[PDB]
Formats: sequence, structure tokens, C-alpha cells
Amino acid sequence: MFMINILSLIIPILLAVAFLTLVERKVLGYMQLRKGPNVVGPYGLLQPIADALKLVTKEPLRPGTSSISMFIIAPILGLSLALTMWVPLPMPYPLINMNLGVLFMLAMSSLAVYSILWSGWASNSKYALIGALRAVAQTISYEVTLAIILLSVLLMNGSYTLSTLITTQEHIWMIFTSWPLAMMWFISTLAETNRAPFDLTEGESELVSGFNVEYAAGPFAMFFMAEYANIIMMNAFTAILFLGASHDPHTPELYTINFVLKTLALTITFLWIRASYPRFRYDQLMHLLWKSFLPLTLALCMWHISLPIMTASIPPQS
Amino acid sequence: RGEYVVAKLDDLVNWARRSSLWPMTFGLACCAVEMMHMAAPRYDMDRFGVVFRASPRQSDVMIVAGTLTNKMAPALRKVYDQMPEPRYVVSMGSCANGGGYYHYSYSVVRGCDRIVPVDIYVPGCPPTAEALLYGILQLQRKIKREKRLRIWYRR
Amino acid sequence: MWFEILPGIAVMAACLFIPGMATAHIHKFTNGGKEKRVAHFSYQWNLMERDRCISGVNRYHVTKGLENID
Amino acid sequence: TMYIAFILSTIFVIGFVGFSSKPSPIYGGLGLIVSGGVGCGIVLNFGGSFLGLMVFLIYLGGMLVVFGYTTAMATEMYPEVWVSNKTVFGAFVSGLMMEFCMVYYALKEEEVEIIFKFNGLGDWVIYDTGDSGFFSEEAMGIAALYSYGTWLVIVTGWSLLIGVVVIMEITRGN
Amino acid sequence: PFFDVQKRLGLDLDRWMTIQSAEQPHKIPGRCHAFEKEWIECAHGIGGIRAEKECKIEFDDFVECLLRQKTMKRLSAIKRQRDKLIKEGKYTPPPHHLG
Amino acid sequence: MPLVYMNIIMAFAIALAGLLMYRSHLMSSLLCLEGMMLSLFIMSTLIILNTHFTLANMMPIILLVFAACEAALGLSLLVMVSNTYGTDYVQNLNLLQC
Amino acid sequence: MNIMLTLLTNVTLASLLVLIAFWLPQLNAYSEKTSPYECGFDPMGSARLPFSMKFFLVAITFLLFDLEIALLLPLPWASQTNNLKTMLTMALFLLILLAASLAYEWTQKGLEWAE
Amino acid sequence: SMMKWNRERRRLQIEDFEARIALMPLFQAEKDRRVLQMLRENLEEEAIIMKDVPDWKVGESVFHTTRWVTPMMGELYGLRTNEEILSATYGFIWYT
Amino acid sequence: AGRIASFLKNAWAKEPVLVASFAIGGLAIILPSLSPYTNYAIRINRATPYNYPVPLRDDGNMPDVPSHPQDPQGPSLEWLKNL
Amino acid sequence: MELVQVLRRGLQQVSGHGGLRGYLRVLFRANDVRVGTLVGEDKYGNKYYEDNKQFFGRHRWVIYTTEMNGRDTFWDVDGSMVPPEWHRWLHCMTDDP
Amino acid sequence: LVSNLTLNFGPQHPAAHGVLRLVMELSGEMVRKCDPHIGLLHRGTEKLIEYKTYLQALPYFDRLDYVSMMCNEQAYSLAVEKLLNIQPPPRAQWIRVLFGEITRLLNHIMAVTTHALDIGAMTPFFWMFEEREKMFEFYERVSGARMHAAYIRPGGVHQDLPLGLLDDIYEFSKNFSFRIDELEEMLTNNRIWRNRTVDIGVVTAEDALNYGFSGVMLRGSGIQWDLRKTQPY
Ligand SMILES: CCCCCCCCCCCCCCCCCC(=O)OC[C@H](COP(=O)([O-])OCC[N+](C)(C)C)OC(=O)CCCCCCCCCCCCCCCCC
Ligand code: SF4
Repeated sequence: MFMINILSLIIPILLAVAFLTLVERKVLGYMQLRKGPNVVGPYGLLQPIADALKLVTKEPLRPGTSSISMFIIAPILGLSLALTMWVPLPMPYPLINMNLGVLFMLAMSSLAVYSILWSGWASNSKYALIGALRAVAQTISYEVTLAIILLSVLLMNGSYTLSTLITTQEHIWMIFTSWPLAMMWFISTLAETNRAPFDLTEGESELVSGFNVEYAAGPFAMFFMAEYANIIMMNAFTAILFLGASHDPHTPELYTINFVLKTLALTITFLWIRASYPRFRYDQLMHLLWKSFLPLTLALCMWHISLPIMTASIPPQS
Repeated sequence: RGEYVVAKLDDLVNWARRSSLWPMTFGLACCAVEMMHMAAPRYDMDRFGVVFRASPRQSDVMIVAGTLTNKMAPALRKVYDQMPEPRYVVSMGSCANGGGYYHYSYSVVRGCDRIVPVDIYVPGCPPTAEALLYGILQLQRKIKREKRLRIWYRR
Repeated sequence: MWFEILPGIAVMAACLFIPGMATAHIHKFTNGGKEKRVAHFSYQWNLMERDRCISGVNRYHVTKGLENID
Repeated sequence: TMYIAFILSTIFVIGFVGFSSKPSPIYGGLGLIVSGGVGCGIVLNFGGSFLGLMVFLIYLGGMLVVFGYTTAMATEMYPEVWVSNKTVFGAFVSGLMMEFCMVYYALKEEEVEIIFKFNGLGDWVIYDTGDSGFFSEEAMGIAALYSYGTWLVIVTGWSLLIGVVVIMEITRGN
Repeated sequence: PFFDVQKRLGLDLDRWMTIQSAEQPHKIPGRCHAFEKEWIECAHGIGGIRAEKECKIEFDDFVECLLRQKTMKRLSAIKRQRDKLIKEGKYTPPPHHLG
Repeated sequence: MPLVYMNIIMAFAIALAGLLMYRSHLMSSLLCLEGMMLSLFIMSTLIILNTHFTLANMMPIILLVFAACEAALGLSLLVMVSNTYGTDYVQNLNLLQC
Repeated sequence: MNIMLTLLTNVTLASLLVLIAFWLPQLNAYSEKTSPYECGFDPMGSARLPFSMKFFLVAITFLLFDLEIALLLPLPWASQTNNLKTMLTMALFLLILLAASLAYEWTQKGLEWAE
Repeated sequence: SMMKWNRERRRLQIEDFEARIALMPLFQAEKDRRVLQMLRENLEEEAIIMKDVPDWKVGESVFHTTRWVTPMMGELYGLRTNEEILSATYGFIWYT
Repeated sequence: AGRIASFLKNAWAKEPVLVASFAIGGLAIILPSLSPYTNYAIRINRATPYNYPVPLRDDGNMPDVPSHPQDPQGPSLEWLKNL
Repeated sequence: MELVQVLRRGLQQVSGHGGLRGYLRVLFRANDVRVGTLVGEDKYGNKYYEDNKQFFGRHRWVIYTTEMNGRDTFWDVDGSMVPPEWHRWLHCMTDDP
Repeated sequence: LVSNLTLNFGPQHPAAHGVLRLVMELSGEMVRKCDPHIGLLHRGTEKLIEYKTYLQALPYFDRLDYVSMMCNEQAYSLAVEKLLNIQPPPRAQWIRVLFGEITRLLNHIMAVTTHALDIGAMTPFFWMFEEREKMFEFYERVSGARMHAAYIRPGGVHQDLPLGLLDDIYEFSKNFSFRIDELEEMLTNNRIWRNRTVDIGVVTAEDALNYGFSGVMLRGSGIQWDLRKTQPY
């Protein structure tokens, strides 16, 4: 039965990724006075299937200068991390219930930077390596703000347990208590998934596709699935962290509906950023992180350590 | 018999391959702007599943939109070679078709079909975005009638 | 126009709803119709281990009340 | 399932043999992070949840990550491979066989005396029997860094600030 | 310390982590608290030279508590002697030891 | 002692041997140093958790942070050497023989 | 152990997706097809292109900041002590030292992507 | 609002902790008998297993001190089924 | 007067992020030392009963230790109920 | 009540295509379920529709025949199937069918 | 160890504005020199014109700046008319100015929107390419071709405007400023667009003059010069 739980978690997530491709294309199209996929199936509903089928029957050109061991290990690591990021998530009850769930997510997402450091190195070409190094530096630099923002927010939670976030946000959203940290967290999440003006590793008009140039068909498809799973997962984490839904122990379907709707709204906002802004330069986003986000994050961590102590509002640790 | 299963599988694979025709933006000259007009909202090539793609490693069709010069032909053949298969070439405009206005020039190759095999020849100088869209749908119908698995079953 | 984006969003919503509902219902099924007991600390684990021993059926969630002895 | 910490420790030592035989530093780093992951698992099996997750987040996702990033810049024109040297194979093979011989001896004898006396009676055997109550003893011990460990915080923070100053002194290159 | 600044200035800089029988958070006990306490109370103020011989029993008990080496030997003997009689079909473990 | 301790101490010995037996690259030796630190971390953690030395739970954190500071220093030294010679090869670090 | 089963399933399914992805398509490969992509020409290997001290410096500064973050992670449990004034003093001390490291790197060029 | 709520969550935790405190004498009394019964059952078995080992003497404390020593897992479950000792060692750690 | 006001003006006009961060950090530094509630937080932490309250033997002359949990002796949490 | 009228207009699009089968036929052939005014039918089976309240470029359309010159064209249609008489009206070179 | 990355490529790159080989060496992150390699679209136009009659050479100018077709053919027509000592009629001149300004709208839409798309603001490209499609319709209604009208000729224009064309041009133009507003609502004040354009590619006015710059590349540096005013045609 637990195996069935794992399967009924993984497979719907991959399906949601597949149709997130369609949803993103349609949202971009309608923001651009066009339609997007509306021919292949009703309202493009069979388009993700067409993409998945075409990709797995397309020739996966592997580079002659590629260390194939890591060339295939990188997609495995990426997709395995992208899937395992959902196992502690408290759609009302988690698959895996840990004391340190958000710490587990921080660690697992920090292991995901290897899939770029290994793909760029394995692909050789002597230039995709530079794009991979830029991506890794961006990822590790925004890990700092992710970690510190999570630390400051959880000082109202009292623990690293994600189920406790539901209890913490019973009467009020955590957004009303930490909105500046919410904006910085949301932009950090944007930057970590290489999205929006932070998509420097796959700049369509900067370096064509960067670290993913040599990957084609199948491994490219799995990398794409990993990225979109990470996008939906990060938006789910954001919804649980800042927009906690009311929970009825006798009707958890209500919480699930609430959470899914809020996660979809945040994902649609992620696609909304993509259609509205130009692209940051690499040094420009590094400057943003290091000289704008980091000082405010340090100050707000200070503030959120001081605040529960000076108001006798320290949460329980149980 | 077992030729019905092979025919159905061929139909499935050829529906998936023409429903996700991802082309490569080879905009050489004036024909490039009518192709991004077929990209524009009025025609919206994305509604057919025909996305705005990137590096030839994820492209299924080459659109030669513009004059090919002698200085430029080796690069066109290089990126054609780098396309994974199955791959198709659409020649768009008189210049790419057979040289066009510059047919008798010292520096112009007379038709991209001297460099690459071409599947569809879209006439016009430039062809209207609707003409290019017609060529794209005609290419889609070419893919629909391929019989790769039925060829294999009778080998 | 824009409401034709809604079918893909509905498919996404169903695919995202499935995991949470499945987790809740599997937890109810395998825990005696009640919520899966949470043991973050050794005291809760010891509570569950005592529960398993006294149930006689080696299941912590079979609850013995005052009908068992008193 | 009966033995989990022993497979984890044997794999730990195997990874140590792998990266300490020193192939090209990218494969050495891969071996080091495999060893770090299995060691984080080892200390997870001992109840050190926070410590193992620290291993992960800071060692494998921090320190390593930085190591592989820096190797990706200062390497060879053809970055080497494990196979390229017979010395790597010899060192790895000798380490693997000295692992196998000693684990077999300890398993079937339980009184080896390689420097230290050892008894492979199990690994669960040394665990004590008791309740930790309503808190993690590890977390309470580590959170005491700010109440009991004032001096430790002072010296560690000073050393980290000095580390920033020191790195900026050395790398200036004049 | 080479220069006992702590004992001159009355400061507790690192003596609090120096033994496991020192005060602990939430009064969580060390595993070998009593053994360490007895060895420390034996060896207090008589010098290391005297404490090495005159507190040997307490330190031996402490070391056994820390690394249960002799306990492990006795358990290993019981285990392997049990098997020594399973093969011959001599000893049947009782119901509460099999389920 | 239990056999996990045996394998952890064995890992430390292997890392020490790998560091003492050099090869061309400096990064390989630094990785051996890191392995030595990681084995020390795990040994300390096992000893501290097993004996329930609660205040000593923080010692592995301190060991990890200080050893990572040393690793940063060594990485900077390697980078300077490489900028001098284009490689991190230790055989170029021999001009102090005279 | 449930978590081990979950990790095994995730890794196994990812590798199976590799196997279908990397063996199912029909292949026909020649030399010029798999040549490295350089926008229509051949790439130059040159000699160890990934250089510049700034890429290494950001990694080192991230490492040191990550170490201080490791020092900050026990904070949610640290607020549960009776001796709250000492704990607050030390947590704020650590954060001032983080801010001081950032400021010192900032003022002494540091974080800059120079010429 | 968070002040109000976190203040309420602290009294609820005090109530839960006091429920545990009230229950603790029962659990301590039970654990003592359970541990003593397991130790004595091991003793009764080893009196049989060790009959023929020549210089063996059963019940012999490894420690010089006659003070009560809390047994390890090996002394408690060293003669029981792999599932039981696996539970007693890793059931809490693995429970997720 | 005008010098510090002008510096604050320039900082607010060109580096609002640093102004906000320094003000927030300064308040986080300063405000806890003035709060009446910091002592309350200390008291709440002290009143959380993690351990068992192991009893004492009344040797006589223990008139302030309760005897029973519901005797009018020993600390009271009535203050916490209304806070 | 305006969303009520939007839903009514959709439902009348279902009814305006002669039922659900006809609605799905035009949904899956033309990827469009608008109901226009029939201006005429050519000898090849193509039907031509105008709706002057649509914006320019959508106010006129053809639902292609399913059979033309011995070729099945239920799914496989193209703009070359429009005869020159209707080609002029369809591309708005004139206002007269 | 000077290994300045000599990435001497990028023709197939989507941001290469068509066909452009860039030979680039960087001192780490920053550009040290740019070496544009052109000729990838050299078709021998100037030699072919020598084999063409004066009328036969006019369509060659549509395909030089294939974003500003009618302006190129206006320039060629003005040159040929100056050599012929003849004068186009007033109505033809007004039509030429009107379609030159329509052409300027087309070209500026293409330039600004493709600049933004290369920077990473893809959305304004589509909104304005709809207006470009409408102006293509104007081109085709006057000449039968959407891009290469060949409409402005030495002596005037080929044929007169069809009835109702001025009304449609008026209908389009009365709404176009709202689209410029929407384009500016996305770019002009955006802190990311300005970060990618402010103080980037600064050219001195005197150095702009000595490098042969013209148009916006001159007036960007404050030079008050426009051929439509100083040397009107
Ligand atoms: C009693 C109360 C005490 C506590 C008070 C706490 C402080 C209150 C006042 C602070 C307000 C500001 C908070 C931080 C804001 C960001 C800081 C920063 O550097 O900003 C400027 C920075 C830098 O701006 P800049 O570039 O103009 O300035 C840089 C510095 N100078 C001025 C010197 C040039 O800008 C950004 O961060 C831009 C982000 C780009 C992406 C934009 C995304 C748009 C969509 C957002 C949607 C909503 C997000 C959240 C969604 C929901 C999530 C749950
Ligand atoms: S065919 Fe005509 S429009 Fe196309 S590139 Fe050639 S000259 Fe330009």
C-alpha cells in the first residue's frame, strides 16, 4: 500500500508537468495576443502527449566528446531529486513525515546543482562548461537567501516540520507576518529554477540553450521534466510556507483543493513573470542577490529572531 | 495480420512527429520577416504545435528563409548535418529555391537544394506568411503519409 | 478565448489533487480508519509500541478501552 | 534489512579507497560525495538526523560543489579519466582487497587486532535502552551552542571573519 | 591549561563541555554519568599518578560502560555457543524468544 | 569496538595514506584532506550519539566549519599556484630546493 | 524503511526513463552529425577556458557564508532556552559578524565583477 | 495575531506535557518490569546454553560495581528474533 | 542637524535597501532590551515542563512544597492563562 | 446574468451545429465551433460562412468538404481546395460571393 | 597564460540579426574587441544592377533594407529623377511621404521589438507585429505585395491609391499611439530594461560623426541633424 502511495504521488506529478508545458504555452500565447496550442487535440489537450512521443522517437545525438557515465547520470540525478522533493510535502498528510522536512528539501535542492556541473562538464564543447559554471554560481548564491529566509520564517513555526506550518498558519497566513521575506523568497525561488529574468543558463537569445545544447530528445526531455517538477514543487513549498490553507482533519480534500489551487496560482504567476520582463545580466542578478537581497535578509533574520522573544510569542517546539 | 499493428504504430509516430514540428530559425534575408509574421499573432504557428525552437539538436525542420551565399553555404550544411533525425528542409522564397533575383551572381548558390535535400519548395519573393504556413501544413501532410514501419515489415 | 486555457489548468489541478487525496486515504486505510499516528519524538514511538503490545493483534491502532480490562 | 550500518560503512570505505587512489579530481569528488552520502546515512541510522542533514547541506551541497566547481576550472587540457593510469587501478584494487580481507576476518572471527581490538558482534548491540522524551537529545545539545557555547560561537565567528579577510588577502595576487 | 586563565578569572570558557557528567541541557543524562561521576569522585585531588592505580576499578567500569568490550565478548560467546548447539539439534529457543 | 567504528577508522587511514602518497594534482590531495575530515566527523558523531554526550553534539558542527575554512584557504592557495603555472601540479612547487 | 523505498523508486524510475529515452529511438549517425555545435562551424578547444578569479571568489565567499548559515540553523530550538538574553546576544552576534563579512567584502572591491 | 496564537500554542503544549507527566509513573513501572523480565529470561536461557562451556559462570556481572547498570540492546534482545531487535533498534528512527 | 539629515536624504534617495536593512537590524538590536515581554518569554520557556518533576520526601519543615498537584503551594500558571 | 448569456451562447453553439455529434465534428475538423450564416455551397461540397460581427479576417470562413476529386478530405484539408469563384470572396478581394 | 576566449562564431544564433559571424576575444568576462565578419548575405547587387535597365534595377532596392522597402525605392527614385532632370507630381510626392512614414513605423516596430526580444522581452514583439501585419495589408493594397512593393518609381509611383485606402490608414493610425503606450508600459520605466540599456554602448557625438554614423546613432548623442529637415525631399 505504501508503494501505491509512492506511485500515486510520482505519476500524477509527471502528468502535471506534462500539462504544465501546455498551460505555460497557452498562457504565454494569450498574453501575446495569440492562442497557443489549440489544434492538436481539443484546446491542445493532446499536445503534451505529442511532444513526449515525438521526443522519445527522435535520435538522441550524444556528443563524441562526452563522458557518457555522467552524461546519463546527470538526468537521473536531476529527475530523482525533482521527484523526491515531493515526499515530505504536507498535502494534508505527507508521504514521509520527518522532523526536518524543510531541511531535507534544502539539502536535496542543493544536491540538484550537480546535474548542471556534471552536464556542462560531460558535454565538453569547452563553452557549455562556462554556462554551467555561471548557472552553478547563480544557484549557490541564491541558496544563501533561500536558507536564511527559510530560517527566519520558521522562527514562528518552532521546528523544521512542514506539518507544523499548517498549525502555524491556522488563523492567519504567514504572508501577513513576513511579506518582505515572501517577496525575496519568491524571487529567490524564481532564480533557483533558472526561470524568468534569471534563465541565464538557457538564454534563448544569449547562448541558445546553454548547458542543454548537446542534450537531445530523451535526456533533454527528462531534464525538462526535472525543471518543471522543481517549478511546481517550489510553488507548492511557497504556498505551504506563506499561504497556509485551513485544514479539516475529517475533510482533508478541502485542504488538498485549497493547496492545489494556490500552487496553480503561484505557478501561473511564474509563467506570468516569463511574459512580462526582460532578462537580467549575469552580473546584474549576482549584484541583486549579493548587495540587495542579502543585507535585507540578514536584517530580517535579526528582526525575526528578536521579535518572538520581545513579544513572548515564541512557538512551541513540539 | 501483423501489418495492421505496424500500420497503427506508424500512424501514431507520424501523428506525433507532425504535431510537434519544431523548426530552426534560419533567417538569411527578406524571407525571414515573413516567417516571423507567420509567427506573429495573425497566423500563430505555435497553435499548430510548431514552436519557436533553438539549437538544431531539438529541431525537426530547417526553414531556409533567404538567399544562400557561397560564403554562407558551409555553415548551412554544417547545421543541417547537426540536426537529429528525422529532419526536413523547407526552401522558402525564390532565392533559396533556385537563386531568384541573384541567380546570375558570382557569390550566390543557385538554390539551397545544391547544399541540402529539400522537402518543400515555397514559391514567392517573399512568400506571404500564409504561403509559408501552407507549405508547413503541406510538410505535415507529407509526414502523415510516411510508411517507415510498413517499409520495415516488408523487408 | 482565455477560458480555453482552463482545460489544461483543470487537468493540472486533477493531477495535483490526486497525490494528497491518495495519501490521506491510504493513511486512513492502513491505520484502522484513523489518522496515521505521528511519532516525532521517542515518547510517541513508545506510546505506539505500547499500543501494539496490548492490542493482541500486533497493530498499534487497535485501541483497547475500558472494555478490555477496565 | 538486519545489517544496514555495515553495508553503509563498507560502501563508505570503498568510496574512500576510490577517491584516495586519486583519479582525476572530478571522479575523486564523485567518490567523496558518495562517501559523504553514505556517511550521512550512517549517522541517520544512529539518531543523528540534524548532523547528517548538515553533512548533506553544507558538505555535499556546499564545500563539495565548490570543490567540483573549482576543479572544473583548474584541470587538464584533456581532463583525465580513472582508466588512464595503472596506478589508480592498483591502489583501488589493493584497497578493495584489504577491505574485503579485514571485513571477512572480523565477520568470521570477531577478535581482530589491527591496531585496535574489534568485535563484529553486530552494530545494534551497542545501542542503549531508554526513552528520550519529547525532544531530540541531539537538537537540544546542538541548540546549546547559543546558551552553553558562547566562547565557541565567539571563536568560530572570529575565525570565519578572519577567513574572509584571509582569502581576500591571498587571492589579490600582488 | 598551560596558563589557567579560566581558574584565575573565574570564567568557564570550555570546562562545561569537558566531561559528560557536567550539567546538561534539560538535565539529559550522559550514558555513563554514574561511572564517570564515581571515577571523578575517586580521582579528585590525589594527582594523576595516584589516580591511575588507586582509581583503576572506577576507570575500568567507566571504560566498560563507554565501549562495552567485555559485555560484547560475553554476548558474542552466548550467541556463538547457542549456534554451537542449534546445529547438533540440542537447544530449542523458547516461544518468547522466537515469537 | 563495533565494526562500524572499524570501518570509519579504516576510512581515516585510507584518506591519510592517499594524502601522504601524492600524485601530480593538488586538488586530489585536497580531496584526500576532505575525506580525512569527513571520517573524523562521522567518528565524532558516532561516539557522541552513542554515549549521549549531549553538549558534545555541537562539536561535529565546529569541526565541520573549521575544516571547511581550511579547505577554502587551501583552494585559494591552489588557485594561486595554478595562475602561476597553468596547472596545480606539485612538481612545479620545487623551486625552493635552491 | 519507507524513505529508502521512496528513494529507490525515484532513482529506479528515473533510470528507466533514461533507458527508454536513450535506447528506443532509431539511430543513423555519421561524423559530421555528432560534431560539436558552434552555430554552423567547428569549436576551438583552446586551453582551459574556464578561468578568472571572480568565479572562484564567489564560490569561496558562498562557502564561508554557508558555514555561517550552518551555524545559524540550530536557531529554532535555541529560542526554547530559559537563558534567552544570552541566546539572543549570541544569535545577533553571529548575524553582525555575517553582516561584517559582507561589508568587508563589499568595501574592499570583493563582490565586484571588475574589468 | 501571531502573538495571540503562539501564546495559545504554548499553553496547549504545557497541557500535553502534563498529560505525559501524569502518565509517566505507569510507563516507568511497566518498563522496569519489562526490562527485568527480559533480562531474567535471557538469564534462564543462558543457564541452559552455557551448561557445557567449562569455566563459564552464568549471571556474572561484567562490572566491578554491584550498582544497577542499565542494559544495552544486546543484553536485552541478543537472544530474540531479528524482527524484534530490528524494531527495538530502528523502529523510531525509521518511522516516517 | 542638517548634516545627518542630508546623509539620510542621500541614502534614502540612492540606497533605500541599505537604509531599510540598517534600520531593521538596529531595531532588532535595540527593541528586545526595552520590551516588558522579554521576561515573559523567559518565564514561558521556564514554565514548559519537558522533564518529569521527580518529588521530594517531606522531612517535615517543607511548608511551601505542595504535597498534591492541586494544593495551594508551588508555582502557578494563572499569569500565563490570561497572557 | 451576462455569464449566463455566455453559457447560453455556448449551449446554442452546441445546438446550432445540429446536436453534439455535429458540434464535435466541426470542433475536431475546423478546431472551431462558431455558428455563422451560410452564404453558399460550391459544387465540391465546401460550405462558406459569414458572421459580420467577428473581427476582420474571421468574419468569413469555409468549412471544407469531406470529399473532393476522389480524395477523402475529412481530416486532410488545405487552402488549395477553394475554387477561384469562392477564392475571391474568401480572401476579401470582393464583398460579393 | 593569456587564453582570452576567442569565440569567433555565432551566425546560426537567433540574436545574430540574421547572418553575422562575430570574432570575439574577452578579457575574462568583458569584451576586448569585436570583429564582425560580414558578406554572408553579399549577393552582388551592385554588379547585377549594371546589367539591368533603370526600371529593372528598382526592385533590387526593396531587398537591401528589407524592413524599409519603400524608403529604399524612394531614395533610388529621387536619384534617378535628379539625373533625369524631371519632377514627380505633387500627389505622388505626398503618397511617397505618407508611405515613407508608414515604412518608418514598420522599421521602428521591427527594430525596437527585436531588440527587446533579444534582450528577453518577447511579448511586445507580437503586439506590434499585428500592427506590422496591418501595414503590410496597406502595402499590398497599394501594390499587390506585402513587403517588396516596387511601388515608388523614378517619376512618381506605379499606380494611384485604391478607393477607401486613406480611410483605412486613418483608422489604423488613430489607434496606433495606444500600442506605443503599451510598448512603453513594458520597457521604458522597467528597472530591468534600463539596466540592460542605460549607459550601454555610449558613443561620443564627435566620435559618432567621425565613424560615419547617421540617424538615431547621431541624434542619440545629442547631434541635431535630420535629413528630412536640413535637406528635405
Ligand atoms: C514594524 C515592522 C518592522 C519590520 C519592517 C520590515 C521592512 C518593511 C519595508 C521593506 C520592504 C521591501 C522588502 C524587500 C523587497 C525587495 C528588496 C529589494 O532589494 O528590492 C529591490 C531590488 C533591486 O532594485 P533596484 O535594482 O531598483 O535597486 C538596486 C539598488 N540601487 C537602488 C542602488 C540601484 O529589486 C528586485 O529585487 C527586483 C526583483 C525582480 C523580479 C520582480 C518580480 C515581480 C513580481 C513579484 C510578485 C510578488 C512576489 C511574491 C509573491 C508571493 C510569494 C508568497
Ligand atoms: S526570395 Fe525575395 S524576399 Fe526572399 S530572401 Fe530572396 S529576395 Fe528576399
